[PDB]
Amino acid sequence: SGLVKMSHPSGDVEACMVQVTCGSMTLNGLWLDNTVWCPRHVMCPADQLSDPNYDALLISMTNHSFSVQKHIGAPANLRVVGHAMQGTLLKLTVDVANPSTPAYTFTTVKPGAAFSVLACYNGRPTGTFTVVMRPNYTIKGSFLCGSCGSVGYTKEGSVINFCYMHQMELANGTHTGSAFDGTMYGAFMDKQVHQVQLTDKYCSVNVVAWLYAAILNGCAWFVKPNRTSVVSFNEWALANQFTEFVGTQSVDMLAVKTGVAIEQLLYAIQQLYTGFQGKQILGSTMLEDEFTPEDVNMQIM
Amino acid sequence: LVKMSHPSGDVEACMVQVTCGSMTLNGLWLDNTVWCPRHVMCPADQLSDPNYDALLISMTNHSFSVQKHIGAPANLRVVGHAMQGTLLKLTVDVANPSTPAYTFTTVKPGAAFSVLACYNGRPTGTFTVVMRPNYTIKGSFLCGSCGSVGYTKEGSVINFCYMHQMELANGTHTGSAFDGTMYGAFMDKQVHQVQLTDKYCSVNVVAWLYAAILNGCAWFVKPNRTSVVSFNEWALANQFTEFVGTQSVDMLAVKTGVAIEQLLYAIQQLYTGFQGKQILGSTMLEDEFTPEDVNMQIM
Ligand SMILES: CC(C)(C)[C@H](NC(=O)C(F)(F)F)C(=O)N1C[C@H]2[C@@H]([C@H]1C(=O)N[C@H](C=N)C[C@@H]1CCNC1=O)C2(C)C
Repeated sequence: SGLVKMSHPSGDVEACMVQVTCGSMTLNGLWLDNTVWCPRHVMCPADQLSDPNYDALLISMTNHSFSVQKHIGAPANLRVVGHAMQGTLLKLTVDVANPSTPAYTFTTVKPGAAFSVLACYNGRPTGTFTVVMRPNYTIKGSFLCGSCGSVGYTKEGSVINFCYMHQMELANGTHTGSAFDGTMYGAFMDKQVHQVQLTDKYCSVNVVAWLYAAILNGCAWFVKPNRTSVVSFNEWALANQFTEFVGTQSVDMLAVKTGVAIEQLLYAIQQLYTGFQGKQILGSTMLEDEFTPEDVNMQIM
Repeated sequence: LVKMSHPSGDVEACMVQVTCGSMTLNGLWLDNTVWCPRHVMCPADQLSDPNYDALLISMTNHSFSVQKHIGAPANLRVVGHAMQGTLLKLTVDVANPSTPAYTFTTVKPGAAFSVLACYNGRPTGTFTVVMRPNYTIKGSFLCGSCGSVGYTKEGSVINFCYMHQMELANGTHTGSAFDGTMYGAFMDKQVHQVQLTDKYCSVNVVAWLYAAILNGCAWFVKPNRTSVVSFNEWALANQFTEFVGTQSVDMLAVKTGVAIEQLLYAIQQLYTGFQGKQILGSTMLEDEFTPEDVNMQIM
């Protein structure tokens, strides 16, 4: 069917991973120029992790409280000379700028958008994969203990956009983290207390993209003349666990290429949601919302 | 359970662009050798059935050009060309300073490897595939992707196992092992070629059922068992591969209590239909996760 889960080559980001340690707590960090980023629950002792006091934990610290090492590529003479708190992240200043710092930005990711994740353990990259920010502001990653501070990113021209630093696993196999302004996706708390997510929805625009990808690979039995307006679809969606459909130029390109209108697919989504009646789309019997329109454009062209 | 692949920095440092006349594609730069698919020598017109022996003869001392775009750029000087099955070994006068420790393996069907997709010698994407029972992969490759490289990483050693060569009649792909021989014996020539029928990788379906049981979804576990011998006889007539168990599958059986043979019987049932229910959110047998996947990701 042509659609694999593709990630950005991780070499750029691999060169920026470090191990942050704070006493005997240790996790992963991002070394960009003279700054190391890592989640702030590294100051916390396991005992006090159930209801900690980060401002208290912070004034407790000085530069000497933190140690940063680099285990990958050229070794790791790193002296912390500054430290600040920023939302749920620590902002350490180190005395050596990273020579491997890529061109980069900090931007928050919206639901339905896809990014690449570099899973790291003790400052060592181990695996990469790709996730879609869910409507309930979680991601379904593969994160084992020691993975906090793993980094999520997308790439533009030469510009890496860092968008996600791992922090937590909720009661399902479900993860959340921070943007690089310190805020947490979905407003979860970096405290080991029971926290429930909101119910998830389908990303409508991605389901439309996948449907276009089927029409592009000669699977179009679900296409009829009938149409549902966008405004009509978004009303129906509020009551059916579906996100507002918001069009883009990527979607529009697929509409022109296949010659099938958005409104035709919004209608089909409404019929396929009640069940495929035992037929198959691209090898599947359920709606798929993990491929963005940009992905279909890249892979199917 | 996510489709997860090896971080690619090491392999990115070995990708280069090989150029021959008016043809260009990717190559791999190890020590003093650049590997790449031999049809770089074939003019676009004459791919229909080429004479690779003649083409290598017609090569001169500057018929090949190799550029490194990633990292510190460089023009590498070719100082010798050899063929080996469906690959060229070009010798260059500079050794890749970023050559990692590597080996040249050949994936058996069912095995998963990481792919680094390149265009014009620049990496653009990485994904993971399982070598299919019919020796194709379901990749995402466009034109210019030839010479893209598949690998696994045992410890700190990179196991190079695939160099990409062609797209078959469906959206399916195949390429060379690094001994120059093409998975599935497809030919590097532009002709219609028949792939054999695919099959489910029995041991991966077994792995996936274990990942279900590990995650609470154990409804399909009845006390009935089918023996490996029995199942294998059944597989020959139900599009399944011969089951060959491993120490990795045994880990899943020990940390679970369910025997390999119970799940072999379950597969004979689930093949007929899920009877309404679902396993890990699915209504079909999943066979793209290996026992090592389930071990690593549900430790
Ligand atoms: C798809 C096409 C009809 C063009 C053809 N297929 C068959 O000829 C078949 F029918 F035999 F398979 C085919 O792939 N090629 C024709 C010619 C080389 C190869 C080729 O251009 N390969 C590129 C990788 N080296 C990548 C391709 C580009 C499209 N997507 C890919 O992955 C050789 C087989 C020697």
